[PDB]
Amino acid sequence: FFILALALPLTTDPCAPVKAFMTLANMMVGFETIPMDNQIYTQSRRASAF
Amino acid sequence: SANLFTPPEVLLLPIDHQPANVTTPTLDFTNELTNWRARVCELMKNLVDN
Repeated sequence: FFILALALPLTTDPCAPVKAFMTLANMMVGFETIPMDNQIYTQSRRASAF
Repeated sequence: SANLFTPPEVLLLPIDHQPANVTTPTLDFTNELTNWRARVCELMKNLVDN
């Protein structure tokens, strides 16, 4: 997570911050929960899917 | 229908059944058995630190 957090802001991908957030969200499942949009893109999706 | 003590077409289960709504499953912790596991672990934790 540390590596990804430092690496992401240097890419040109507009959707980078969402992936940065979801990277921690994925690791944090079960420990700590948040509301997601729908049943497909749930909290346990691969962060790279967003 | 060969059922004897139950209505026809009926198949009894000892566990709550909640039909899935998606065909691309992901990890989920809102489960009947997951709650059981969590409760057992928490009881053991309350035991060890007594």
